[PDB]
Amino acid sequence: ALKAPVVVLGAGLASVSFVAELRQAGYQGLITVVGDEAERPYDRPPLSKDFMAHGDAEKIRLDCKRAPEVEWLLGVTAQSFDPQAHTVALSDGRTLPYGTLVLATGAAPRALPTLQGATMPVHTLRTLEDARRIQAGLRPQSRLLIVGGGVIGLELAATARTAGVHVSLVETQPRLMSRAAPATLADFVARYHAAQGVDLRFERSVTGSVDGVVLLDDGTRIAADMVVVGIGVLANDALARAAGLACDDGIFVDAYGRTTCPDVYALGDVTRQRNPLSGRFERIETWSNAQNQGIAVARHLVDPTAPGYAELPWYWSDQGALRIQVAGLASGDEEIVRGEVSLDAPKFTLIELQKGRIVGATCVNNARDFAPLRRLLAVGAKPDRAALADPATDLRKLAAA
Ligand SMILES: Cc1cc2nc3c(=O)[nH]c(=O)nc-3n(C[C@H](O)[C@H](O)[C@H](O)COP(=O)(O)OP(=O)(O)OC[C@H]3O[C@@H](n4cnc5c(N)ncnc54)[C@H](O)[C@@H]3O)c2cc1C
Ligand SMILES: NC(=O)c1ccc[n+]([C@@H]2O[C@H](COP(=O)([O-])OP(=O)(O)OC[C@H]3O[C@@H](n4cnc5c(N)ncnc54)[C@H](O)[C@@H]3O)[C@@H](O)[C@H]2O)c1
Repeated sequence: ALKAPVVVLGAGLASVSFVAELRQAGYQGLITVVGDEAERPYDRPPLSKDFMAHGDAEKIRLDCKRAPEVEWLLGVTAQSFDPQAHTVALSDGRTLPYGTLVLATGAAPRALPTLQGATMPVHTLRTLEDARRIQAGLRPQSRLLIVGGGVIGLELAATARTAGVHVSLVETQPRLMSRAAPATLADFVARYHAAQGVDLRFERSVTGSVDGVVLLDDGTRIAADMVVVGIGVLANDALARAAGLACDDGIFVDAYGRTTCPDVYALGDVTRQRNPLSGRFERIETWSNAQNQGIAVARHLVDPTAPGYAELPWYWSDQGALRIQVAGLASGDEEIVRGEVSLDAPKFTLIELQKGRIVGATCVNNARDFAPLRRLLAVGAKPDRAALADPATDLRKLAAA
């Protein structure tokens, strides 16, 4: 069960949500949190959004009030832990004893080889320090080159374009958001950005850089005042790999957050868990998972009677005039399109069914519909289809079932 003292490695959203719940759930023993970043815990979503505008870090901190009597060692790096001795080695020479150790060390932005040394600025966007460096070089008319058509990339493009900056983007795949988005949505998102002035380069990839210019695998090149790489992340599982835990670019855990090493748990971006919708193990790297999974695992540690994590995946993405929300899977048997798909009236909903069962949904500028659809997906609803394609009230249909 829950052996004290509790030691959490990492101080991001997963860590803060987990420790807050431990307390709320009634745990009153010792709790210590080790954060390598010398920063008061903050949320990352704003780093590519509003923060890029106001640059106010006090407007994006996380609320640790729900987590009383917790000692946060910020600026300190957990160098390793001994699972037999039940201790953690810190970078300041200290050692922390633990009864129950949690690894919520998240992940880190994948680096871009070829751009090794490329004279001009080259950043990744993961931290507040990153956010700050990039924000600086976002001077108007300047030229920004984004490598990666993922969510960080398109969110920065919108913010870069929204500030008089010029934007160019390179993607290796034939479409954007290849990772977790319906193709229907990607074609549109691509259409939207191109329309906002973004130079999209598909099936292209950066091969190098020679004096403030970038080389592409298409024999061509592109000039840029600053390059921001957004090509995915890698789990910060180095410590678990060394302590012999089971992992492969992410730590494997069950619905209780258990790793293959006794008394050691893991949550957040740093883990590969089961997707209840695809029945496959994968790394769910979303804000909702970071928070929801932390609480779930904390809730069960304090009370074994409580169920394991079961929340279904979903996430949002703010890209300029596009308020996107994607839940469940990106495809299935068929997809129903509620509303019209136009660059002028950007407002619509996509529903992904598998053999009649809703397995995913996408809401563009339509938050009213998201909540009910998540409810219907939550129960694998098998609603009409015709009533599902025409102006019916989902809140209601959801209410019916
Ligand atoms: C710019 C940006 C925008 C985003 N926007 C969205 C969005 O719109 N919607 C959405 O759903 N999600 C979004 N996300 C994703 C969301 O931020 C992540 O899902 C969430 O932060 C994952 O939390 P985490 O607790 O697992 O780990 P993280 O936040 O990575 O934190 C782990 C922490 O542990 C530290 N650490 C690692 N190793 C050690 C060690 N050995 N010792 C001590 N400390 C260590 C790390 O440095 C880090 O500070 C965004 C992310 C970024 C970066
Ligand atoms: N709105 C959101 O949900 C959101 C926003 C920002 C960041 N995040 C989180 O940030 C982390 C990483 O985000 P991300 O956007 O960098 O990654 P990602 O995996 O979402 O997207 C990376 C994109 O880069 C492309 N790519 C890969 N290698 C490339 C190369 N060499 N050149 C050009 N393109 C290449 C991929 O095909 C993919 O479309 C994840 O944990 C993610 O969930 C989420």
